[PDB]
Amino acid sequence: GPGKPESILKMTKKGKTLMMFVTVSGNPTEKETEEITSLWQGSLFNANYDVQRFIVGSDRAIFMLRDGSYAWEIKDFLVSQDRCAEVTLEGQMYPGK
Repeated sequence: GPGKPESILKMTKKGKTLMMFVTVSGNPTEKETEEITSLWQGSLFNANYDVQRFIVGSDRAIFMLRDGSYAWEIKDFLVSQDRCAEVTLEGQMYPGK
């Protein structure tokens, strides 16, 4: 919600491609993976954002964000929906962990 790191996206700006690796563990298998990957990255493209989102493993998902203006709202959805496990942003020292 309000604790989304606005600092990094507005300070970097110019549409910096930030890849985000998400660990997801409501299901300690690929079930949360599948749930999240298909529903989210399906809607991640359905809401026409310019991103690449991947099935990267059992209890591992990604949303590779590009426009520099939408990732941490998505982060809020994650931990409201994947049960709530782990978000890892790309870059050095994220002030919103």
